[PDB]
Parts: sequence; C-alpha cells; structure tokens
Amino acid sequence: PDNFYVGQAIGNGSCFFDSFRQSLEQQTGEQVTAEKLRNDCREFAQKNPPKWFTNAIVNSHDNNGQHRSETVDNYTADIMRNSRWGDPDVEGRILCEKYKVKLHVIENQTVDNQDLSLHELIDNSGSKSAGEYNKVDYDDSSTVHIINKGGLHFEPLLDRNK
Amino acid sequence: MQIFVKTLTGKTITLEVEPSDTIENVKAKIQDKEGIPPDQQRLIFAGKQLEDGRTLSDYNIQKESTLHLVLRLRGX
Repeated sequence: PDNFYVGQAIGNGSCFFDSFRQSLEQQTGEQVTAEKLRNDCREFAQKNPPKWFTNAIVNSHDNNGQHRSETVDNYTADIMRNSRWGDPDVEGRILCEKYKVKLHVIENQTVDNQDLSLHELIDNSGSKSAGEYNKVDYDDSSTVHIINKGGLHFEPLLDRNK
Repeated sequence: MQIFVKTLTGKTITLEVEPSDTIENVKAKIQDKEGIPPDQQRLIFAGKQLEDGRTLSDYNIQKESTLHLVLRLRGX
C-alpha cells in the first residue's frame, strides 16, 4: 500500500477508462486503449446483457440526488462518446469480467466533517466495501487500482516500483 | 429493530433490521426502499465504512443508530 502513488489520467470524460487502462498495463502487462475499453462495454451491452446491467443504467443515483437513466439500445451508442463517463459499478464490473481482474477504487468522501478514504473492491459479480476484513491485495497482479478524490475525476493508482 | 440512514442530501430513511443482518442485506433493504443498487452504496457508522460480509452486530450497531449512506463517486 505504501509504494502506491496517484498518477495522472487524461482530462476528458474518458478518465475512468484511462485510469483503468494505465493500472491494467502495470498489473497485467496488457496494453489496451481507452477506446477499446469503451468498445468492450458496447459489446457487452449488445450481446444479450444480463438483468443487472439493464437495471443499473436505468437506476443511477449520486450524492447530489441527480437520477440518470437510459436504455440499453441507447447506451450502445452513448458509451462510445468521450462525454459518457465510466462508472466503477457498471463499466468497472464489465471490464473486470472481460479482463479477469478485480478493481480496487479509493473514494474520498466527507461525513460529519470527517474526511474518509473509502475502499471498494469490484469484480465480475459486483462490488464490496473493503477494509480490515475484506482486504485489498496490493501484491496481486490481477487487482487494478484507481482513485476518485471527489472532484469528478478518476486517476490511476500506480506502483512506483514499476 | 429500527435504525436510521442519513444521506448527504439530508434524507432520513428508516429501516427494520436485525442484529444478524449483513451489510449486504442492509444495502438490499435500501435498494428496496430507495431504488439505489447496492453497488452504488457505501454505509458509514462511527467514522468507519461497514464491510460487506459483516453484520450489524459485528459493528455494535444497536437500535436507533444512524448510519450514513454515501454513494459511488462519478468522474470524467
């Protein structure tokens, strides 16, 4: 955990995919473009996706109370736009299934004036809040790592050793 | 027993839970009431994130406790 630093992602709406891309390259060695990751999500949505996916994209909530909703058919075009942000709980789950990895997300949130760094572990079956009992494995080559400091931008969390 | 869940938007949700309920069960109960998919949810109590696979009793959460619900961060 100590040897990880916050890297840099591109400054457009592809930062989720760009963060995933950089961490995947260091951890698994596979080089994939952000655009290919978006195509991976388009292909998932086109190929008879499961009910969890249809339900997620019509029920997106956030801390501001903005409800977002779209159909699967519209998602297949939308997910290819750079303007369409990637979510760890939807696109992250899809890419975890595709690349057989787990996705570690750090989220900086504040509750009752207490800053917290929240740890989440996503895989092909969903997302779990992680910490002392569900531990993040920082030596696992098949875990990728990203951080969201709460300023509407994802960055990769990289290993300074490599 | 009855517990409360407070969002960052200021909404208070009441839930009927048991001490043996897992954190997963509590998030599913929030999905049932609010439509929020569990994977978008995080629950905070006494300054700590509650881990899936543990129970309310594991965290000494008793009747009339208020948990804090914060949601997945978007970005980008």
